[PDB]
Amino acid sequence: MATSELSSEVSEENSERREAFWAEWKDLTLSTRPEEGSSLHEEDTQRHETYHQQGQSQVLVQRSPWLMMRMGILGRGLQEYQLPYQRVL
Amino acid sequence: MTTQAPTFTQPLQSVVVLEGSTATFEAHISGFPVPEVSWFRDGQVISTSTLPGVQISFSDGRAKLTIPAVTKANSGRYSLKATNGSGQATSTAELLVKAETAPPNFVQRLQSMTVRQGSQVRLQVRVTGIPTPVVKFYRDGAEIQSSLDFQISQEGDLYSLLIAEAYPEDSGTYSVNATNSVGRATSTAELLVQGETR
Amino acid sequence: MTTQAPTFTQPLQSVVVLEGSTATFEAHISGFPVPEVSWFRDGQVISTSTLPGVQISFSDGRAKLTIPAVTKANSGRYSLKATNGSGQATSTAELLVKAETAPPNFVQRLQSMTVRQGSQVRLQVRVTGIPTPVVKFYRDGAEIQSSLDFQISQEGDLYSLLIAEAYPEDSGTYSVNATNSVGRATSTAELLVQGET
Repeated sequence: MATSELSSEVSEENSERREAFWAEWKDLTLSTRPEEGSSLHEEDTQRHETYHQQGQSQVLVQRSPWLMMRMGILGRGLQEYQLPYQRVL
Repeated sequence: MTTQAPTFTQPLQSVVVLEGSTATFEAHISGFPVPEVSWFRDGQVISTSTLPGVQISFSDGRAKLTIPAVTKANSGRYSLKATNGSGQATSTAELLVKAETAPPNFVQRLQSMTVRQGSQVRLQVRVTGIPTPVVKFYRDGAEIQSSLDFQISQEGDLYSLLIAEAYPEDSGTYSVNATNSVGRATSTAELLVQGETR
Repeated sequence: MTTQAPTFTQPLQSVVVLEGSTATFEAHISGFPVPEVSWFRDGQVISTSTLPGVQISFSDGRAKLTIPAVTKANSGRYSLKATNGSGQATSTAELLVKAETAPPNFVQRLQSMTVRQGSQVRLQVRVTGIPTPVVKFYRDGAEIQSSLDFQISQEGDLYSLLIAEAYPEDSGTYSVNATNSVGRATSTAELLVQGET
């Protein structure tokens, strides 16, 4: 549906040392997943009862300059990663 | 100490929160003398008169703005400005406040039953959802709307269809469909009224 | 216990995970007799031939499927199907795989400096970013695509502009830019070359 794209900026002026610095980045991204995306149907052929459900979920991806990512399902959990991802085995 | 212009060692981040939740904007700033800081929402400065509730602190380079129970109005561009003699820095990030939704759920699904013609029949379901699902009843794919003989009524989240006087004609596959902006659920079960006639 | 068609106590929930990390779908199921259970991805059956490394477990009611390390390829909707004498139940959810990314960061910013004519000058930044940012050096706002005494080099995430012997005319505002798919960053400093005699 309507992904939302949220940004962050920093802008800095040093007058003492005559230095300037700025930064714009895609910080948080929010999207909608179709209802078919997560569904359940159950058929009870003994009792002749059927049930169906489908529901949207909104997913969250957040990133940063200091290489930390954050993602998950809006309304449930977030998970945080330290980039570059450093597997264990 | 050596003078140093204000600089974000860690800038603000954007914040997506659910309505009624706490929103926290925080940042780390360094510089000497320790900068003077101030927070803005959509370019206007923030105080408790514009954001009733906000807490806000700045100790050992920790800047922090927290909204206790965000509302959807609170969404916008939040900035932190830091100035001292040697210069100035701003960090800007967004708040997106979101509605708590929940797709339709049948806490109680319709159940299948047989009955003796003439008797009263209550077919009930319990449905949850935010926003409140629309609930509609069906027999063999045709919708039943409330009447004398088939009276629909909700009691909280309990929805019943009451067939005052069952007949064999009213046997069939009964469906409840609950729908809202974020999902659908439908429950079906079989109803058989028997009879006996010479 | 008793005859009963399978129902999901807790249906599958969608997951969003970082490429190369572990994903995990879990469900609680009921039914009697115990249901024959099987997993599908985008319609087709799943096995360790289909998805090397899959750990699928079904016991005590809990029905896990784990992907040790996930790949963008792995993305799509996963179903758990439970069948027995009394009927069947199906739960579908999405596995959503996110590539790792991180905007350009100046771990080390340009800093201005005063040098004597004849000095070697090194103007260096340290820049991170997934994907690797494209970095560019600028002098008084025009791009230094570096001919003669203005050698730009790289050593890991360390980019350095080298001026071998400094000339007075070299004084100005230098700026380095870093960009990639999810952000840009810019660092500027002033260089003064102080003459001689």
